[PDB]
Amino acid sequence: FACKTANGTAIPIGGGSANVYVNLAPVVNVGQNLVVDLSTQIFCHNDYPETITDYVTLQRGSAYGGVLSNFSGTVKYSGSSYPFPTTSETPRVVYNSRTDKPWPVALYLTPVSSAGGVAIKAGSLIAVLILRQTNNYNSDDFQFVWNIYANNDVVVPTGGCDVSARDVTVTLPDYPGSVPIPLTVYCAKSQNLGYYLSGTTADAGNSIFTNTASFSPAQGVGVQLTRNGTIIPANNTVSLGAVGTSAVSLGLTANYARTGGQVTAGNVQSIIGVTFVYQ
Amino acid sequence: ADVTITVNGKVV
Amino acid sequence: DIQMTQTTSSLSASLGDRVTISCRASQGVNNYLNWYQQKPDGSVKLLIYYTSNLHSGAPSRFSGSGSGTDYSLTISNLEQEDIATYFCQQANMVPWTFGGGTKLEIKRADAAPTVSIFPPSSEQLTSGGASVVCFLNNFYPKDINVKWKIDGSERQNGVLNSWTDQDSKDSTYSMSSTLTLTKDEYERHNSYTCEAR
Amino acid sequence: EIQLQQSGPERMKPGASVKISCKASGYSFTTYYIHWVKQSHGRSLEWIGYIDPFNDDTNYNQKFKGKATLTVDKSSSTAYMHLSSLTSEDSAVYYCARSYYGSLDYWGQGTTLTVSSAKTTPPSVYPLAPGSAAQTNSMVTLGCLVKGYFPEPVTVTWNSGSLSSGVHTFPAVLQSDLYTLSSSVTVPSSTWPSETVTCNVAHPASST
Repeated sequence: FACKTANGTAIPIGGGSANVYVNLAPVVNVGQNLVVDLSTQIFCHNDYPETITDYVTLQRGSAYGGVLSNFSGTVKYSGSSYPFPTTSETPRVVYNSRTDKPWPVALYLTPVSSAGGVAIKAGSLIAVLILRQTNNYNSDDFQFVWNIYANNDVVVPTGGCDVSARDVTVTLPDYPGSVPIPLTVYCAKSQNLGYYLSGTTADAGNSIFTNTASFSPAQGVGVQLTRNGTIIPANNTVSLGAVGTSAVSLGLTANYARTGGQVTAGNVQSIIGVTFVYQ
Repeated sequence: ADVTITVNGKVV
Repeated sequence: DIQMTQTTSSLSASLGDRVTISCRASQGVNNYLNWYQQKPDGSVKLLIYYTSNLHSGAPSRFSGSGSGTDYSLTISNLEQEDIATYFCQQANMVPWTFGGGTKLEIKRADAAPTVSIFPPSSEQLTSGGASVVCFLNNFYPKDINVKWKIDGSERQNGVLNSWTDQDSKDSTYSMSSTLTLTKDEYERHNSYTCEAR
Repeated sequence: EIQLQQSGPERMKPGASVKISCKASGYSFTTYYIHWVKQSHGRSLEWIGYIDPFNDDTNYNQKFKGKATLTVDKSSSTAYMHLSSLTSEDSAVYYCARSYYGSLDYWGQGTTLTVSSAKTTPPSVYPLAPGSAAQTNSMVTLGCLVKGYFPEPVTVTWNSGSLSSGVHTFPAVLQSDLYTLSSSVTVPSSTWPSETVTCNVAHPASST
């Protein structure tokens, strides 16, 4: 039972366990969200088929780890899908020739939020897969673990909907200008969606936000978002209606807002977070 | 705050 | 491969009974074994998966259990809806395999065949062909044996036998037989008659 | 709900190649596998293979791998079954089935494939009458013989259905790739000869 990664790195055997680095391409689907498909990037074979007909199974206890350790889903395995983490030993995959074939596994996630996502960083842990090997012949049984690491930075969605970008930067033209904000929302199934604005407001109406400039800050001027002329205060929901696979622009615009009397030139900055809620 | 927005501006 | 097997091909049950069907696996499987029901219309359905789990929508009177190389399915109280064929399948090791199947019958008072025989019509003998037909109706039990004899001698070629499915109201078996013949041979013999069990 | 709609029955010559389809709906097409199963006319079930409709990985039963082939169209959520170099044995019913937890939890209606060299044909028909006499003077048995049609089905009715309920229509059988069939009725021994007891037969694809 030899193996190697997508980048050609042979996965060591000889120590009880291993570290594996793979490329993650999460995508939102209906009911499930894909995390990683190891059919693309793990290839195993049998260097001495005449002498053995190996089997491999995903022993119970295999689970998400690292930052995903609290999540649950399913695992595609050898022709069928089972719940994940595994409460029981799965059926047996068979390796009986020197020719490589993929490790037919893929990990899914049961949505637990609206939009939302947890940021994976390269060199982090993804999941711990307890594996059990056996054979036709030598009355000989082993177990070994593969720690699954991501070698590329991604964000793993946890809701039924995704957005164009997680971090967005918009450069206001000089006072008193405004700009459109390129944000859009799409959902794999026809869903309702709203959103409310999170940030450190500055005013009594909670509609304007304070400057955060760390260098020669301007004073008396704060940001104020609006959609088609609607002032969208903080901690308030604005509904998108029914959202499907067609991405919907939030309709947000970024403005200046005059707070507290006289003004002084200088930089201006404000960081805003958008949260989505099912409706 | 599953989406974070950075607003950059200046006054002169 | 894994050679699945079911103990009996046909189960002469009766309504209200508690019937149990058991299949064996040529080698162990970690309880990855499923039960399917096929109606006479041909449609197949999943009853129970992973040896004890009731599929979402199946009747709550089906049960399964077993340990590697020994499994069985049970119906607590037969309904008329449950007359079908039942297969078990292992999902442990590719290639997936199915059993031989078991057909679920209804038991009833026995009956003898109502044998008959008809000569070829005038029309058929005009076109060179000839067919002698034997009808055996509403006999019980299923297993019947039929024969053709010409002038005392038996014949076992040119015969097509057809069986009906068990009736739905009376629940008896019926059968047919046809011995196709030609003018050059239908008139080279003298007497025919159909014999049964 | 979950439903697998397949194409209608096929009819191909030997040496042809056919393509069955299975339009899935009611669930995320890419998150589950799809299997194909063959129920030969002995009614035994046999397993062909599976395809993952996300990356199009396939595994084929060693029995068919050189003959079958699975493919998928993600956009329309449709799978396809392709079988080439047909012969007599390929006459069977083929099911597209989902999979979950080691079980085929949903099946399709099935698609009947006929691999026949013969050509469309209205049959010949002969009547049957008792012959000797009314050998049982309580109830007498009459029947009609339908021979040599193509394709299925034929529909036999007696007196537009007046003398049903004593009718035993046997299933059709194939002789030299031409279907032969018979149907039998038994009537009270006051109705016939007293009534016009002759059979009615119809055949699609011939409008007879």
